[PDB]
Amino acid sequence: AADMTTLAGHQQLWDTVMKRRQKREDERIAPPLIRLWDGDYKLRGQLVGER
Amino acid sequence: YENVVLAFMEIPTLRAAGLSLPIAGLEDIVTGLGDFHYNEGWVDGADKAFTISA
Repeated sequence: AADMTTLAGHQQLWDTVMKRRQKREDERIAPPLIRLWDGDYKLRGQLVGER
Repeated sequence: YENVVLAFMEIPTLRAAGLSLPIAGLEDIVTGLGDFHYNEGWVDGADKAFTISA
């Protein structure tokens, strides 16, 4: 955990929050996971090459 | 009692389980929709056709 007594731990907290912004910025760009299933709901596959 | 007796009918079908269908490649085999399908649909009654033949 970051030290709140010193500027170096305030920098560790800032760096930790900027890290979590980047993970959300990547999940903003990630496509949904698409899956196709048959009439009894058996999985056929994951779809990735769609237009 | 008015419209209580013989006032409705349900007619079933082999669609879920298996049929041969007049589509190229489905004429000789048996295929069904699957265990997951839409259940009921209402037959429109405004001309009373069900009272001549349901």
